[PDB]
Amino acid sequence: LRIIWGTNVSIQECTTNFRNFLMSFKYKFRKILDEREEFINNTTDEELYYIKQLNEMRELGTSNLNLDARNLLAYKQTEDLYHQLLNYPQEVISIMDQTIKDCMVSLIVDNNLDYDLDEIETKFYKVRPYNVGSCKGMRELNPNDIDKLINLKGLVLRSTPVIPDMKVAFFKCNVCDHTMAVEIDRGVIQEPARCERIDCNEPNSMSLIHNRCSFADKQVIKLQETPDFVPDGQTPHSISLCVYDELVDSCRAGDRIEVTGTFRSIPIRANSRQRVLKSLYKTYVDVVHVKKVSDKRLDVDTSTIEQELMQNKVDHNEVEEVRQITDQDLAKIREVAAREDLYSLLARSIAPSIYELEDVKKGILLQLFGGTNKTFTKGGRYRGDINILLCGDPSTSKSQILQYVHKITPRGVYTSGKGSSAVGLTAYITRDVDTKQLVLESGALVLSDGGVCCIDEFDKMSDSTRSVLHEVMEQQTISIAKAGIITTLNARSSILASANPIGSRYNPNLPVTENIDLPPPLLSRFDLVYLVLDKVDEKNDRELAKHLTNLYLEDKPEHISQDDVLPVEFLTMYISYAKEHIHPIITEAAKTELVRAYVGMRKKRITATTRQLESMIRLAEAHAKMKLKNVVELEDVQEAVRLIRSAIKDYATDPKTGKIDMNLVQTG
Amino acid sequence: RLMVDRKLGVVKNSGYCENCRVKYESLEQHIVSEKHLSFAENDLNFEAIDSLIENLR
Amino acid sequence: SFDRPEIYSAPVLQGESPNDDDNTEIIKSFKNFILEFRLDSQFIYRDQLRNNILVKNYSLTVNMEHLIGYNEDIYKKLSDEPSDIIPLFETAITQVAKRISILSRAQSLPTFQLILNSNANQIPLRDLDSEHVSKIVRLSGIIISTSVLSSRATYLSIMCRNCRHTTSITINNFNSITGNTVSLPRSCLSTNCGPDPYIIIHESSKFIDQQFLKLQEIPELVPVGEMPRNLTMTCDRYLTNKVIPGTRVTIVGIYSIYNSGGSGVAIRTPYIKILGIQSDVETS
Amino acid sequence: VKKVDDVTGEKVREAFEQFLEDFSVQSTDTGEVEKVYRAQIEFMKIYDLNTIYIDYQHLSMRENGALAMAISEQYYRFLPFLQKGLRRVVRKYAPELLNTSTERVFQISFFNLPTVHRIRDIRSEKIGSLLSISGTVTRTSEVRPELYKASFTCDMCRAIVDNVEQSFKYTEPTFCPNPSCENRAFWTLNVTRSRFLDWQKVRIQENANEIPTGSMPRTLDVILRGDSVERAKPGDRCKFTGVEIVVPDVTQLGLPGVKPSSTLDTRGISKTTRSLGVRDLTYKISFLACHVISINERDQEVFLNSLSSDEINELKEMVKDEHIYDKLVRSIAPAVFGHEAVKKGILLQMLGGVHKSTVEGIKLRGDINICVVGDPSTSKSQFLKYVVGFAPRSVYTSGKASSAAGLTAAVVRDEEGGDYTIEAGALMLADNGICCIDEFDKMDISDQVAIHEAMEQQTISIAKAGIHATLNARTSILAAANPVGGRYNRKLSLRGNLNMTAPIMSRFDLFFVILDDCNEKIDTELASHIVDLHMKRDEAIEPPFSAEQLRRYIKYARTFKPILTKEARSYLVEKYKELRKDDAQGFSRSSYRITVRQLESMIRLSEAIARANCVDEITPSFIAEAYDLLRQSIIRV
Amino acid sequence: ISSKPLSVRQIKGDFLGQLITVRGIITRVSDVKPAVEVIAYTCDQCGYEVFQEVNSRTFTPLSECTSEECSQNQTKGQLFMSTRASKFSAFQECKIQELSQQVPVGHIPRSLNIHVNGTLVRSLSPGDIVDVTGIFLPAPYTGFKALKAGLLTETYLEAQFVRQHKKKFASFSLTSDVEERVMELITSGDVYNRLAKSIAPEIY
Ligand SMILES: Nc1ncnc2c1ncn2[C@@H]1O[C@H](COP(=O)(O)OP(=O)(O)OP(O)(O)=S)[C@@H](O)[C@H]1O
Ligand SMILES: Nc1ncnc2c1ncn2[C@@H]1O[C@H](COP(=O)(O)OP(=O)(O)OP(O)(O)=S)[C@@H](O)[C@H]1O
Ligand SMILES: Nc1ncnc2c1ncn2[C@@H]1O[C@H](COP(=O)(O)OP(=O)(O)OP(O)(O)=S)[C@@H](O)[C@H]1O
Ligand SMILES: [Mg+2]
Ligand SMILES: [Mg+2]
Ligand SMILES: [Zn+2]
Ligand SMILES: [Zn+2]
Ligand SMILES: [Zn+2]
Ligand SMILES: [Zn+2]
Ligand SMILES: [Zn+2]
Repeated sequence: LRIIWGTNVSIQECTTNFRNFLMSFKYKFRKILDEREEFINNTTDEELYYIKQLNEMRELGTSNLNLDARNLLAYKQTEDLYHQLLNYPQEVISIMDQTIKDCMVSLIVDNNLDYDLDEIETKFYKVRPYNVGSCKGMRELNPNDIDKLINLKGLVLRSTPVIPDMKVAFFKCNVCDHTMAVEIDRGVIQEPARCERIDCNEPNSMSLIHNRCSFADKQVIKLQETPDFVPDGQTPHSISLCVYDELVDSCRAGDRIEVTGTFRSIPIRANSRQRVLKSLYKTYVDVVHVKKVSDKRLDVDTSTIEQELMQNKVDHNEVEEVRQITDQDLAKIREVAAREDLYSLLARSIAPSIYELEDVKKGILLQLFGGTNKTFTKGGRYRGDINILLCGDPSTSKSQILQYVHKITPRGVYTSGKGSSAVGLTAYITRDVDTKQLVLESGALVLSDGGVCCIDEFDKMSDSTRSVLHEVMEQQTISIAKAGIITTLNARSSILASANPIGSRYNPNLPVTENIDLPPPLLSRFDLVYLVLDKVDEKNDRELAKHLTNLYLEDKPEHISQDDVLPVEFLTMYISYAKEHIHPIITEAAKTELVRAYVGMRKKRITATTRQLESMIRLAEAHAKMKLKNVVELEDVQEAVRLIRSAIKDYATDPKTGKIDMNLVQTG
Repeated sequence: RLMVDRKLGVVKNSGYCENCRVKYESLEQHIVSEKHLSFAENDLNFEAIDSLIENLR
Repeated sequence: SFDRPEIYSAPVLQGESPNDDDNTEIIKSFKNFILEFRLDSQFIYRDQLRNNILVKNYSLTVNMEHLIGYNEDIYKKLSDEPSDIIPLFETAITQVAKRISILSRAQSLPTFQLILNSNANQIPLRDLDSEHVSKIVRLSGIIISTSVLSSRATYLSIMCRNCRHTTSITINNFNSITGNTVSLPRSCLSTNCGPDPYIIIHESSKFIDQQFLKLQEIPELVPVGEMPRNLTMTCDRYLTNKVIPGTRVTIVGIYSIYNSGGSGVAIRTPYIKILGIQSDVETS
Repeated sequence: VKKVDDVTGEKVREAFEQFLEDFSVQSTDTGEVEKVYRAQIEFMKIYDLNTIYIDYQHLSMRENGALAMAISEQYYRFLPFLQKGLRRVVRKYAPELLNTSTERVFQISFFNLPTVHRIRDIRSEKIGSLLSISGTVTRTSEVRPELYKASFTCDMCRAIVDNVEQSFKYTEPTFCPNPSCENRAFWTLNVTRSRFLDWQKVRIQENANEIPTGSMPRTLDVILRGDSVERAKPGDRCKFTGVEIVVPDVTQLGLPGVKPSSTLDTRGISKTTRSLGVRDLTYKISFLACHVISINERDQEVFLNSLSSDEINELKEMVKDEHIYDKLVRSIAPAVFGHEAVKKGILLQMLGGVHKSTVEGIKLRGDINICVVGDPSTSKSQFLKYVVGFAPRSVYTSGKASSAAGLTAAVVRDEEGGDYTIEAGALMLADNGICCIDEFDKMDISDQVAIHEAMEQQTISIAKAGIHATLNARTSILAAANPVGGRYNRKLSLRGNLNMTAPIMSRFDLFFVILDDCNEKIDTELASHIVDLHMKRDEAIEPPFSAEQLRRYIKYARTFKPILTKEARSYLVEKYKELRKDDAQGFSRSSYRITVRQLESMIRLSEAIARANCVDEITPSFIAEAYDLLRQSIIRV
Repeated sequence: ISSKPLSVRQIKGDFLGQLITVRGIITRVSDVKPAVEVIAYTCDQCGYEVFQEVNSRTFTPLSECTSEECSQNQTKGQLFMSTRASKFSAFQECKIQELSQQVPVGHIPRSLNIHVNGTLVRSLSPGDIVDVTGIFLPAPYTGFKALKAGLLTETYLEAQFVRQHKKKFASFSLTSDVEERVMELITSGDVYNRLAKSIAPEIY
């Protein structure tokens, strides 16, 4: 009996149901739940899932269990526990923490394990439900949804410094120096009105010692909603998330995160002088789980968060920054990398629904892989970010290729050229409405750090806006010296720009540089300049028309209209593994081929600067990273040179004058 | 402190099961449950008793 | 142009352990004493309260020895802090009387007065030291003066002068004091109007009777060459016009203090708040 | 009343006393047992110092680490006990140091902590504990007096209660000295009869290498107290050791969450039948530093005196070298290949001339300003990259990412309703250093005029918002620019190639125009260097001098005052004549024409060359070298 | 009387307190926020739930319990807010504006504040031309204090019903009357040409 007032939750029944779920859950239950019974493999989907998780947490010393809420729907006894957890997260999560402690104690005692029970008993175990029902955006939540477990998805814009939240107030007597330690209770600390010592009973002798109190970490994070459903006429919304005591600093600006937390409302005092609250409550989210890994997205660049990864180890936050690759997945990755057509398979796996553009999708793949990041022991840095420009005739799917690389990249901001400003692409000063203070917010090029910034309409953006991209495309930094901000900000973001030539058509009469219409200093920064031309070829029309019209045969198309394309789930994992674990090293034969080719190109018309040698190297490295090779041979350099030449269509360009021979184009 | 009776809001065999480590409200549904059947069908769990069945015989 | 927001409560949970000294525990124990006390298999106090309600006698007469026989600790509380415990007993009587009256009307009343008497040992009027102050004392004597009844406000409506803010001041306790402990507010209470802006609406106010008696030690047991010692007493409501001068009485009261026996420093004038008068056989 | 004693506080004080007395160190083959801290106490006795430097490495060994835990973890609690122990040790050994020469205030300055924290590694578990952080100083307060031991006069009893310890906030006493008054709430602070400390509030940003991906730099307010004031100046990267404290922060109003609050306990209070006493317990994390070290030299002898002997060995060997100029040039920007004139110019800029003031105060400046222009991808920004990170007090910035208020000082306001302050600009964080401005052409005209105001007078005047300060910006400007159209026009003048305004262009001593050509051998060799620089990391870089000893040599050579001998004056005149004759010839068509500004450029370049050769006399060969370096900079049209 | 459409100008102070319909165009809609109506507190001493009604823009929270037990006792209990037990309302503050056909000659259209509460929220969006029926109610003055001459009151419309002149395509439901009309359109034949020629029929 004895349910909790205001809730359906009964401590005994909920504890029993959650314990039964923990002891007797296998992932085949969820596979049956998701109507995926033919994916059920007896080897790993028939082991108790949470028993193994509890054992791993006991062995590793961690304290946080990541509970998939939908799993509770798979189990019959916890079909109601799912609704209780969603409706009453506080009570249910407290009961779940207690149940986790009991479960681990039972695992140690009942199996008679050697593990000490002292440090288990004194440890506080926490549960992190994440995969709760995903719907209703954030603006469609009514006041009846207050104090409910909700799931938001969005982009991190800003994060306040670590705020101390007092948990224990330390008072001291001004007379006898006797101290009590009051505990906070629902945000209220009972200040003593008399010294509890029987010797002296001075009324106002007690004074709060701020620096000797006990404090905990609190952080407010500014998030932009990116809901699955967007009602007509509304604009993007910003909300404030609250992370507590282990989740502080786990989210950086520019991160795309799915956050599960309690939808809370607080009354805001109208003035700082009097105690009067406003009748209109302010809504926010108490974060209980953060998911920074998407199964259809590349992993974050580990070379940019090494300090953050190891700070995450000290913080014991247990936030999964990069997805887990199992032994079977690693074997599959190696088997696919051992294929003879690996390059063409990965190229056509990039945006399967865009028509054949083999070099554009091969350059995109190499940019996704990137070069090798070389840090100098004596001071210096080379970044393997590859900048690609897609200049071409209108209607060539340049924008669909930028939209895929924006969706597939871990971090990055999609800009439109004329809608961007020099200040907008870098750090700027804004005003917070909560604190009424002046704060710094990142720009598009800073939020894209560690990812790819997609810039559409690269020709339409002005000369002064384009000035900030020079330092990013060359040094991968932004050295800002403005009123209030004087520092160097890492901007290690590849630049994927799209543009059409002047007149909105590639006139063959004018040379390449006249059509592109970009200053030598910016056209050199692009590692791969693609000329995407819309030639009238009858078979090309025949096949592009079948491709486009096949997408309309079924209401929601499942695209398998190729020999074979890897799923984005496998493609992203392969690319992330290659980026993380493969660091190609240039060999001497590769060096000779590189020097050979650079001198060959170094012999109006588009120039060939020293930056082209540096695009070769990194491009070659990208190729060497694609095949999981730790060294670069001359084949990779030859492929990089061939890609560079074919991107600008040198096979149809007269060496003397930069005319494109329309009859020599190889659309195919 | 917040507990109130279930009159507000929301097969006599019941008890613990040392095999499955789960509490059941009904014996005839625990023995036919998934985990109990899996435990019973696994002869590795009943190994030391297997010494006795034929040690006496 | 909106109305007054209301404030209301409802019991949901057990709070902190009922503590014995809590005014609400004391009221509950007095209510249980009134409803459950039996003398010769008779609920004497319940029947007395009902009969008093029928005859429109809004008071209850209680023997303190019966209270000793029921609960000794709260008898200690009543006899040691009468000024703080007597209103609780009156509240208990009022609650029980409301229940009885409403249940009996089918085949409002003010706060009931506790007229408590006893037959315990009596302190002589010359034996009252300063240790009896603010305590229940039984003392015998003879009444030598009974003043005219004076009107004391038990519930008065007030209205601000430079406003029309209507308020009500209720005096259910502390009616026995030479001064007036509760006065009109010094501010408009509607939060400038000025100091003491309230006036009393006399046609909607309620008043009670008060009388000043003068007890004296009996002249038989007096020192030959000294003045007989007298003592001022104050009674209210149903304890007024009960005795006439010359009546030999037994007064149960609170030995209290008021400030007014001539040349002295920090000295005070003692008096008796009468809680019960026990007249003897006197002249008919 | 029996005052409650902190038993572990007394124990920590006793442990600190034995640490101060009995600690011994083994010298490196130069003596027997020496007591470090007794020697330090007698040292600060003789020199009347107030700060004692305690090494945490030394402290960790004592009490099997039990003194170490307690001091590092509960520093705010055990600090008074450490002060008492130090005072007792001074009272028994060297007892004359306890007086000001009322009472001497003692500063215990811990340093050499095992680990250094970042600004973003600061967490609320470590409040009131000893720890070390690092950060780049942006703003420093004027030293201000902070009430340390206040004196109070009571309105009833006009006596004087003194030594009222102000721990962290204004605190009136509780009991009067005279027993009759019995007053606690009414007091007056009399300022003369009070005692004060020195307080500076430093603002520190995160280091550029510590900012995470996509995040913005974090700022912290460090509080320097005692003798550590003015030890940090804007621009320097300093590490601080001290207490992580909390200060009231009323700006947390409106923030999400349940902000803590305090209410007076209303039980056991004896009501008779509105006393709120409600406060806001919102705080922000600040830092209180007891030790600052950075991570006036114009005199040569004082610089050589405080410098290790082996470094003297190598410095004098470098001076004894014959081609020291050529080796220095080859050691400048080793990653760049083949631009040797630019390396010469950078070395001379990093050395500099002498500042000379006339009788009436013309104040001739001896800072070499260099502009590097040329074709795309010619290593122009790889020389600016090299200068920042090697040259001390060097600030790198870009044209489009800078403003007039970011290069010169700005007038900013942290809090609405708060006063205004001067946060130091790029031209001041690089004071007595180099400001490397990349993409000078991209910069706006107004920003160029602002930089012009600093190139003419080496000073910046800001008269905005009620602050009328005149700041000095003694900086050399190394600028990188791109010609209009994105490519240098050989048949056009240097002025026609550059959109840079003439008032700016005049103050640049050297204009290095770098052009690339399709030379077979040069391209084969640049490409070998780029790929070897990619294959190897530092083995491909083979400089004659490492950055350490090169920086040491430059630091030594900056201490000279070069003088030119009598024949040098006449040859300077002759070389100026030769430059004027070369210009306006009729067919030379120089990129920029010659005037008396070139003659001043030549003098300061000769002084820089003399500093490079480490001689106080400017040989006429130095004037010849400066003349050649200047003349080769001009490009014929 | 309550349904004849009124302009923003035609809604004078005589109509205050009445149920009236205003015809206009919505120009600004705020986010649906929880506006507290009866804030609830729990007392740990007596175990009571004390409810305080909220009527104005701002309210002062209770500090000491006001239940029977604590009021009768001398040791009062300090009572904490209970958000889940409090009464909240989905609150929106829309702004309606005069249509161009309602503004007099040479005048600038004036706006009116609409207070949408309960399940009626999210029924008004900017750009909607709507007939909003609600109770015209007064509010405490919010202008400059020096300009207050008497008991001046701000006004708003407590929305009760919304009629959309142009029904949104997303809110379409195939009810019976919608069905009969569509069949009477289809059975007439030539739907494509009839619909095309019916678009601006005076354009030829
Ligand atoms: N090769 C292609 N593969 C797939 N869809 C294509 C292709 N070419 C054109 N399309 C389709 O036709 C449209 C044109 O593609 P877009 O992405 O608009 O081209 P674009 O190159 O961005 O055009 P500009 O240069 O910006 S006018 C899209 O809606 C595509 O679905
Ligand atoms: N009103 C002013 N007039 C002139 N210089 C000023 C003025 N205000 C600030 N400054 C400059 O700013 C420097 C910083 O010193 P302060 O202004 O005293 O400190 P601050 O950085 O404003 O710190 P706090 O927070 O006010 S203690 C001064 O040394 C001046 O150079
Ligand atoms: N002489 C050289 N020595 C070493 N690296 C060189 C040389 N010339 C060119 N490079 C390389 O070519 C690239 C030049 O990039 P930057 O140094 O930014 O050139 P830049 O002259 O600033 O170009 P702009 O003016 O910004 S288009 C880098 O990869 C350099 O390492
Ligand atoms: Mg497009
Ligand atoms: Mg450059
Ligand atoms: Zn005390
Ligand atoms: Zn079982
Ligand atoms: Zn009034
Ligand atoms: Zn005093
Ligand atoms: Zn209460």
